[PDB]
Amino acid sequence: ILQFEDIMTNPFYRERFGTYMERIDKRALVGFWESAEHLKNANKSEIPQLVSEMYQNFFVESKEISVEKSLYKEIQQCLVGNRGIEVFSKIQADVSEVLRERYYPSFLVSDLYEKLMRLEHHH
Repeated sequence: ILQFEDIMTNPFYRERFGTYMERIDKRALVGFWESAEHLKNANKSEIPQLVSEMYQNFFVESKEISVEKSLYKEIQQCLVGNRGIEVFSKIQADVSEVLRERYYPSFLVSDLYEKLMRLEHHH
């Protein structure tokens, strides 16, 4: 049994979990997680463009990432440079808890995961 952290940190495993989440139109939770992980690792030169793209991908084009008004106001401040990017790491932790508690256990009993374990028989 792959641990939740093992699925999220291997990019191939995480993409297959994205495929599983696309079946209920919730791939954006996995996409947001990976964009937030990239943001916190990125060269500081990249942050303005990556924050703009984050808002486009996960708050404009998708409304799957549901946040309390206080967090959304912190994002609205971050768009115009009046806050840092830590709000995206907070929302990442909230998304991670949803994925781990609500979706990961059902992913483990999917066709997609059964195939993954045949592909990765070294486990």
